[PDB]
Amino acid sequence: GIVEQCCTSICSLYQLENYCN
Amino acid sequence: GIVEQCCTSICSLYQLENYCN
Amino acid sequence: GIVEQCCTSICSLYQLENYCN
Amino acid sequence: GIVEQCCTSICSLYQLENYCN
Amino acid sequence: GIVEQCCTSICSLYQLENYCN
Amino acid sequence: GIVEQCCTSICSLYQLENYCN
Amino acid sequence: FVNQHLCGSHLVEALYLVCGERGFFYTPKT
Amino acid sequence: FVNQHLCGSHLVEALYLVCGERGFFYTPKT
Amino acid sequence: FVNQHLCGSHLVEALYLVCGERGFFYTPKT
Amino acid sequence: FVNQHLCGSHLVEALYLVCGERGFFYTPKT
Amino acid sequence: FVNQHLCGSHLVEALYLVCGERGFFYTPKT
Amino acid sequence: FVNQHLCGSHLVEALYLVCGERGFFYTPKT
Ligand SMILES: [Cl-]
Ligand SMILES: [Cl-]
Ligand SMILES: [Zn+2]
Ligand SMILES: [Zn+2]
Repeated sequence: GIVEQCCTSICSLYQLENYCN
Repeated sequence: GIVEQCCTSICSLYQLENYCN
Repeated sequence: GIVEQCCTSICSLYQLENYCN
Repeated sequence: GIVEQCCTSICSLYQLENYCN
Repeated sequence: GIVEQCCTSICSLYQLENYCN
Repeated sequence: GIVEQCCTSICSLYQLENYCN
Repeated sequence: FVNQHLCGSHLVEALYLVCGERGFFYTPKT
Repeated sequence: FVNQHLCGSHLVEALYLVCGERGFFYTPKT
Repeated sequence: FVNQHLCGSHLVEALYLVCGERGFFYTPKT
Repeated sequence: FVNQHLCGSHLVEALYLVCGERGFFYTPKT
Repeated sequence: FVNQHLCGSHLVEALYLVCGERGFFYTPKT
Repeated sequence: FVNQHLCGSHLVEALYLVCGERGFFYTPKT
């Protein structure tokens, strides 16, 4: 999930938009 | 809603807890 | 400027990006 | 102290109330 | 007090330093 | 640079003033 | 615990600490 | 923009920034 | 609620949240 | 992305996330 | 250093950075 | 005052605190 995508790995700001409602 | 309540008025941690998954 | 704009009005991340080195 | 209880180890929110005045 | 001063007016880091242990 | 001086190593608050404009 | 006055990103911080590994949803009006 | 490690409270701050009014979910169990 | 690791500035943010008006002490030497 | 309302240290946070390892300059008026 | 305008949790942040390992007390009015 | 490790968003928060109105540059490549 997010933690893996963005914390453990790295992510863009666009990826983080995946978790918007 | 909670987002607006906590800002325009006050809210509790117990009320916050309702937004946990 | 940007510092004042984002606070008194609104700003975008794209506008923010102009301040990157 | 706090650092050991809450940072080094983990603590609850109730434990953190131990450090209120 | 300091909490109120820094918010309603301004305060310095030197004034802040008085609240260190 | 800053990251080395202040994150990797440690720095004072006075050192951080080196990066003011 | 004490009552809170929380705007913007301070709300999200507070939800974060409160919910922990449970996580939360942030759903403002409009 | 860029890619960085965004963890804990920093991650939900970034979600808040990016999503804003849309709202978001922070669901670390997945 | 939950239990997490709360360190540095994150710890005093949590103390602020929990204590608020009561005030608190942050005394890392102990 | 959504538009932002950012004061004080929230602006600096937003610049930080946006610029990453590129870094940024913070230059308020006066 | 420059003078500061600090409310809420921003004050606590500022105390944190200023005092370091000495720590501090946060004591608002009332 | 003190010396601590100041990293990432915490570093630019400290720069903001210390520099304020003067403005600052955060240039991690150096
Ligand atoms: Cl951290
Ligand atoms: Cl604010
Ligand atoms: Zn704020
Ligand atoms: Zn942090």
